[PDB]
Amino acid sequence: GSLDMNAKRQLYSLIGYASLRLHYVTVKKPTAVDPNSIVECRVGDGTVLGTGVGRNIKIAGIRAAENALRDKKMLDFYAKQRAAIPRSES
RNA sequence: GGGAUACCAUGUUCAAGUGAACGUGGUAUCUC
Repeated sequence: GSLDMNAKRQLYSLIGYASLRLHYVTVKKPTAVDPNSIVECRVGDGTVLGTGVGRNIKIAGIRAAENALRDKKMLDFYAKQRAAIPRSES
C-alpha cells in the first residue's frame, strides 16, 4: 500500500459525496534544508482523522491520505453513511 | 551538475476498483 493512487481512490472514490465534505489543510514551517508538511484530513462535521506530517509537501499529501486509509473500517462506515443518508437536512 | 521547498504557465499519465498526483519550462534560496 502506502501509495497516492490507492489513497485518493479510497478517500475520494470510496468516500466523499454530494453531501458532507471533508478537506485537507496543510500547515508547516518549510525550510530550505529542514522541510516539514502536516495535513489535516477533517470532515464537515469537524472530524479530523487523516493527519499526515512528512518531511516534504508530497509525503504530507500522500501521508495524510494514507493515515485515513488506515481506518478502512471507518471509510466503509462512512460509505454506508453517505448512502444511508435520508437525502435531507431538517 | 545531482537534489528540495516555494511560485507561475501548462501538460502527461496512472489506476481501471474509479478518482487523483506528479512531471516539465523558467526565477529564487538553500544544499550536496
